[PDB]
Amino acid sequence: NLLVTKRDGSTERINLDKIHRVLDWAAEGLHNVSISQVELRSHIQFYDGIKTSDIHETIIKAAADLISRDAPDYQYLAARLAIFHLRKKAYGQFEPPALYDHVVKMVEMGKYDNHLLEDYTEEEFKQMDTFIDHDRDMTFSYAAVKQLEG
Amino acid sequence: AYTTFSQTKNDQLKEPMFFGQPVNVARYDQQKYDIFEKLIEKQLSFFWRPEEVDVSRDRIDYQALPEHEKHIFISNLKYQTLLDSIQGRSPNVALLPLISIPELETWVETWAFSETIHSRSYTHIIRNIVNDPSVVFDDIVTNEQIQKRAEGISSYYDELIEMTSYWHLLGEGTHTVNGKTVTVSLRELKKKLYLCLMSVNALEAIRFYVSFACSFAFAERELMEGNAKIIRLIARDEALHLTGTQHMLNLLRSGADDPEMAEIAEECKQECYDLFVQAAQQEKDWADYLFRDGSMIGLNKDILCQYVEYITNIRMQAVGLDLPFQTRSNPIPWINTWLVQIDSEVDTDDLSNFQL
Amino acid sequence: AYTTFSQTKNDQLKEPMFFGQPVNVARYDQQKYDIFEKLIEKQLSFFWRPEEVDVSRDRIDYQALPEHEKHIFISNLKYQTLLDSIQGRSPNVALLPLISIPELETWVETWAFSETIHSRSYTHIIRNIVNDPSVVFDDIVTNEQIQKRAEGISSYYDELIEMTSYWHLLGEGTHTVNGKTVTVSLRELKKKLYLCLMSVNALEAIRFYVSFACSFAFAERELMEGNAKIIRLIARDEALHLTGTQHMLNLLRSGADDPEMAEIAEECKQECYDLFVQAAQQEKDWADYLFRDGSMIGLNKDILCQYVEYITNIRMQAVGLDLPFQTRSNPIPWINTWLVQIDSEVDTDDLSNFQL
Ligand SMILES: Nc1ncnc2c1ncn2[C@H]1C[C@H](O)[C@@H](COP(=O)(O)OP(=O)(O)OP(=O)(O)O)O1
Repeated sequence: NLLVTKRDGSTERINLDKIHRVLDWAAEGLHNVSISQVELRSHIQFYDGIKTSDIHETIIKAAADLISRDAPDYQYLAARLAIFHLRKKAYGQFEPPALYDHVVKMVEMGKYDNHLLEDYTEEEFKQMDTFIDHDRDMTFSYAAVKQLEG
Repeated sequence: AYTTFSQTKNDQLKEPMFFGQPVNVARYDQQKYDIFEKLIEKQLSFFWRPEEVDVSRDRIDYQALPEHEKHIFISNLKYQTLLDSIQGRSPNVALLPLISIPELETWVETWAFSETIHSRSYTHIIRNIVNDPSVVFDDIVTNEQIQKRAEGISSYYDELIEMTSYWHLLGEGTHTVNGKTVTVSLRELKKKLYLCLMSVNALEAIRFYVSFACSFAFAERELMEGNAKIIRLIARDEALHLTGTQHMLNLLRSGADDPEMAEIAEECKQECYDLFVQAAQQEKDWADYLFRDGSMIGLNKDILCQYVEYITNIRMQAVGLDLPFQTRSNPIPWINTWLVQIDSEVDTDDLSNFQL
Repeated sequence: AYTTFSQTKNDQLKEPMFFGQPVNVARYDQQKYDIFEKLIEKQLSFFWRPEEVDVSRDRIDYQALPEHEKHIFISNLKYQTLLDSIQGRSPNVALLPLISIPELETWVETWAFSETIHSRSYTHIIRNIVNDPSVVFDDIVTNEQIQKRAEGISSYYDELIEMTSYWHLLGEGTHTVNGKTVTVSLRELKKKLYLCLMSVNALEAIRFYVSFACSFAFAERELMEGNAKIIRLIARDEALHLTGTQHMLNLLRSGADDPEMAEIAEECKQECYDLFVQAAQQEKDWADYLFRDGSMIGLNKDILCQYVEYITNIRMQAVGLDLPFQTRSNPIPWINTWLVQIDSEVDTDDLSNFQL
């Protein structure tokens, strides 16, 4: 009966699954960690039209408090959730864009220094994109990811 | 062959737990198995009144619960009411006729009593949540998913009561009633008693705990405050129930009380294993029906079924059976939350010995 | 033919008190006989813990009792312990199989429960008064005087349980076992159930009250303070017991619940009368053997026997039986204590009208 506001700005009826799928993911390969815990801890308070971004941010801070001596893994769990959330505001999707397109767009926005284009060539950027390993964002911890995010 | 009083002056301390001699005198100054005596004193201290519980705000919280959610709650509540209604009478009826010791006799009656109180609490919770309680009660009998479990509970108790009657009317031996031949062997009668306890255990150890998860599930959501309190109290009393059953099984499987029973226990081990797996499985199926409309925040078909296995292993390993499900970390740790100037001193000589 | 959970969706309101259909669901939102429902709530409120009671000074008060006065006390205590031993288990065993209504199912179990507590209190009183409790307990079994009692109580409970077993294993009609011929008629099964209740009543109405007189007898002497309290609490709970049994007999003798039973009740009226007189008499003979060695201020063998008659008439007239003993006043009214500057005004004209 209730609705939610997706990132793009589309709206669809609330679906618990969307949250279950996500949490179940970052919990993959972890132990002593329970999905149900985060959901209830979150005491997430649905209310007609709620932005999907807020819902994601609430669950992250939840699994963040879980981190404890008994169940440390949680601090990889939250970290994984944070990066997923960051990839949304940064590229609108999990799969990152080409190293060269990313620098170009930014330069036009005034984010990166324009010298990057005067020192390196397009043919080189594509050569550096190979060294990159976005799969290394999971090697981070909530404490680390939180810092980068801020 | 049963008597509410046995004339013979038998020694209560030597007499076995079951199939012995009908308890004549009720003394508690000495017990063969202090384990039971402790359960009595411990159970009596947990005496609660379902009334004291304010269950008033639950009427509005239930109306707010989403149509799929009402299902989860009411359905889980119906099943619980079913069990404790059976385990309200079953105990005394199938246990008293066999018991031959006081410490255990009183236990069973006190154990069956606490169950009636539980059956009373549910009735107090329903009337507060719904308008017409009859709508719920009349269902527990007609419902499809509810009946099988009730039928399963019925099979083992009755099967034990039937023979117990023949063991008193007929004794060991083959007898004919209207052309028919009845074989009454104490060896067989012991299997039913053992197998029965195995079911009572799984029911009060796994079956019931599988429902508490859903009951306390709403609690974590600050929903149904009243009903969670009541359910919480039942859990405490429930623990004592599953505990007593376990010890009885061990004492029989260890040949402590009766040398023959350990043998018998070894023969049914395989059948007893399939029993737990039978119930443990039925628990999963219900989770699917309990969620067929949808899911809650931090509980669902998948996450729930996981708990079923986790607890089954602990309960089975307790009585002495191989772990049917794979070893796992607990899937809902939250269920445990409901289950219990400056010193100024200066010395020159002390520091003068320190070389820079 | 008994089930801990009847599949059929029968109406608990229409079903008779006994011989109906095994109670399946445990609901308390509606009762056919609110009388029982009231007994439950009332009984649960009187929940007491034999331990809370201070019986410590009773150890010195009893040591002081001259061996004969120690006779009166210890002897009376032994009988009581025997009475609630049986009332411990008999109810659920005999009562439960037959009950077909949920209000009453739960009453009986709660009624039998309260009895276990009583059996517990006695054990707590003995250990405090004597050095070796075994000396007392081992006697209830061997004392002959206890024996006429014990056997009699067992007989009626057992006689009812025996048939109840056949009514489920065989059912109505004539059946044969090992050549022997067994006649199972529901009409006869109802007599045993009725006659049994008649005994349970007299026991919990006359038999028990005949012992309280001696228990409270020491109380009036400021002796055995602790024991006086415990026994007093048992009396309160006891009242509810005899009440439920009465209500149960009337409904059966009035043909309210079962039309047939009214008739059956009329056939046993004579046999039921001899029953009360039987027990009422045994009460007298025991009292003689209360004092064989002496009497102590308040109790007499004479004065006590008088109370036996006084109460028997009230209890018998309650169920609907002719008064066997003469009409008399309460021989021990003290027992009821345990059961529960002026105005100066001058007028000349007002008096001037008065002629002398
Ligand atoms: N319809 C929904 N109802 C409830 N929660 C939702 C719903 N849709 C998404 N969520 C949850 C899932 C995540 O935990 C969180 C964030 O979703 P997120 O993936 O970041 O944005 P998104 O909705 O635009 O992408 P996606 O379509 O893949 O879910 O919100």
